[PDB]
Amino acid sequence: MASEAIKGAVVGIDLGTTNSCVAVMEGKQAKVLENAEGARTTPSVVAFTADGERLVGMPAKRQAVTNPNNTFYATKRLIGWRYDDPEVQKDIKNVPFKIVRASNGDAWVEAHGKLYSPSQIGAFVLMKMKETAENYLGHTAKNAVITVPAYFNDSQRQATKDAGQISGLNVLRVINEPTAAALAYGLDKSEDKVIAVYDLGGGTFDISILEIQKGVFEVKSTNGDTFLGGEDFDQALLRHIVKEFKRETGVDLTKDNMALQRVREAAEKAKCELSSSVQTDINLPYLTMDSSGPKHLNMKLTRAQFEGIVTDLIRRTIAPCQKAMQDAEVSKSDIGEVILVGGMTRMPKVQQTVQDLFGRAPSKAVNPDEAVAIGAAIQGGVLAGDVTDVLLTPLSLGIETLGGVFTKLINRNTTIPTKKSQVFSTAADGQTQVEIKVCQGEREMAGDNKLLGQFTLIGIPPAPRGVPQIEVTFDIDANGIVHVSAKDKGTGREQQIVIQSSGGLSKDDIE
Amino acid sequence: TLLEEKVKLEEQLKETVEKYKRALADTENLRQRSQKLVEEAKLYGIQAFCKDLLEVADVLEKATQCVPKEEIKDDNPHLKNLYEGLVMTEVQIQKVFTKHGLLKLNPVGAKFDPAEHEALFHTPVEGKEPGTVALVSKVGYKLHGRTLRPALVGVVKEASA
Amino acid sequence: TLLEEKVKLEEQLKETVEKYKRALADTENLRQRSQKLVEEAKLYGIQAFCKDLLEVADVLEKATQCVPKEEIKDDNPHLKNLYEGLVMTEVQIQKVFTKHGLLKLNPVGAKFDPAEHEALFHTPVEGKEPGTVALVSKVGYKLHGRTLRPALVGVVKEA
Repeated sequence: MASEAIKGAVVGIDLGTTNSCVAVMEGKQAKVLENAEGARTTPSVVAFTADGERLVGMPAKRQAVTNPNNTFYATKRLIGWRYDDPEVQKDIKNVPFKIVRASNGDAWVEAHGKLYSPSQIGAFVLMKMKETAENYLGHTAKNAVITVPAYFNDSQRQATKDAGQISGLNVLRVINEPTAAALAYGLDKSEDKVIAVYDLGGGTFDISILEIQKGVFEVKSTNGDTFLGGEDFDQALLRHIVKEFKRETGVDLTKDNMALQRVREAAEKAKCELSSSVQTDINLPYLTMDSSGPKHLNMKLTRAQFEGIVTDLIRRTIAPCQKAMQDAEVSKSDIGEVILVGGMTRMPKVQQTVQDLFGRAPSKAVNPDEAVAIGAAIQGGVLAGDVTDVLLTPLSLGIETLGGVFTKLINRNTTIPTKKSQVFSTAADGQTQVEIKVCQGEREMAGDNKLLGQFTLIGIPPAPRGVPQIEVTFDIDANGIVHVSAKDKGTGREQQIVIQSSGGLSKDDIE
Repeated sequence: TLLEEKVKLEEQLKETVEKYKRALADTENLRQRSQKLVEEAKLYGIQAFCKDLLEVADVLEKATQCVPKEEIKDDNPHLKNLYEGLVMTEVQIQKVFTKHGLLKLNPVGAKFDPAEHEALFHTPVEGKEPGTVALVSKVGYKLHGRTLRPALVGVVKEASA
Repeated sequence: TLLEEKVKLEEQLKETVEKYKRALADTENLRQRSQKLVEEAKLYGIQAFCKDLLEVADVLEKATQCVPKEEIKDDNPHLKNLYEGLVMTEVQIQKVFTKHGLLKLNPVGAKFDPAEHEALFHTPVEGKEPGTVALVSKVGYKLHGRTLRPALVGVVKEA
């Protein structure tokens, strides 16, 4: 079968259970695209109004209170799941909306007397990211790569393929989340190894042990914690702050709402701050109103206190890792690399725990928040698309001007067989000799970088300054052969210069 | 073998001509997209700064609203000057916000719309048309049509009767 | 005929692949120029914001520093609370400024620097070396290592 003639762009959509992400391969690196409101993440919430609407994203979380029986949130827990299943039976009680039984025994969702399958909700979210990717691209995107968790069956993969197809999107291939993380971290072009993927920070925790034999990733074992995630750390810090404030003054912010929101945002800011700084402080002036007057919150929080608050949660990420190591039939010495994914894999306690569990220093070369989407974009670009061709300059060149300014005639990062032309005027009125000095460098001063050669153009008709025009054309050809010449329309007398070898003294002179 | 080799060479020539045309289309697309991105980064680009200073503006407004407006007399000469300084600072910060496109969202009696307002409760209000916003708990902000922070409203609800 | 066909095909293939390589090289340079332009636009916007934003902090600092610390007592509950709230709001303002690269400039007792400091006046001071700041009149600000507004400062002269 011949070439597919893709002639299109492949986007890597990370269809998350709470927060999604879309990334595209702009040049040599995967670039994550931002939606309309400037955020780098589209919440996976779909809600329908009374008459008809398809509010997806933040405009669907915001209106959730006025529309509690129609907003579908975190529907990735019901994809490809039969209605008469333990997971759906446990989930139906908690979700305010009505999960109904379909004709083919599939757990569907209900909205204003219209039947929606869990694939269709994800299809609508995929339409949202397709719009937010077409906005950046300019032209429509047809082929895409969507990621699924490593514990998904083949039926769930088929369901996600259908969800991608429904949203006018021919799904290229369904990838694993650990495989996408490994691709983003750059372990695709590596020899045979065994690695483990630490996914903590989202709404769930997942640990998967991979294998990179023959350049293809094979999943060995998967495990994790269902009821553990990055929200519990924030909740623990919030509860500690509330209790400390109540002890300090005597007012509990639990009955408050605006004060609770301010305290929650300050707790998130401090928690994100308590990863590169030892000590932090939380300032929230005019937090609450009391008969005695306004009350201000001022807490000094150190790293040790934060580590002691959430120590139980991090401890809970130890048994699943050991079980995954046991089921993978590899001890702590087989694992040759550790992949960190998720938002909560930044605090040094989590990294220390991971190193203790695996015996290796975890790799933190890629922002763990958006590694899955970046890996999906990279794999989509490599698999189909003329991007690998582009996969395969410490100094530049310039000339001398009358004012001494190092004009940049040619760019730094330019291929050798490139010809460019530029016209220049005479120095002063009545001038008859035009001199051009060739130098190599990046600073804006010809003499402060190098001194290669000098050639003088002799013979020009008399004219007032600014009227004569001299065209400078560079004819660098082949590889390493430099042709520097100046052309003038006045007299047929030009000059040549060699400048074939430059920058021989490659040392710290630039530095 | 020479004939089939030349046929393959001609097919490769056609493929590389098509690829060259695709590259020209791609660089034109990059030019247009670069223009759009430069314009957007000209308009926005103060998004993080404004989203951080919203809380400073809220604190200053609360400070202006918290003094009981009774002890600012000549009996407390130093308190009066502090209040005047706070008021001047609040006015100056609201003047700086307005210059750079920051428009506070205060829908006192407007119609609810999820793109800009975040609902906080659905309390029914008698005498008010259903679907309108009863009160604004916090005035949201938006710059150049991009809602930085929604206005936390309370949407009225149709009466159960 | 056929022999010349191979030569012409090789020449055409070489020209086409070189033109393709040049077309692909234009995309990369254009992309780098676009990234530079976007970053410069972002820098210009943030600078325009900060230049007008400095005055709010200056006015608030003057207002809070107007009151002395002698009369801030518990028998004036409407003034101690307001002063504490304003000081904490100033701390928050400075934290947000320094979070986004806007660095303050409080060079008390430091060596005079023409680029980062403005000499309001010259006056000899006993016990202090000449050319070293003795007092600060207005606090300047720096953005990403560049002086957004020089600090109006005093320089010790020679007696």
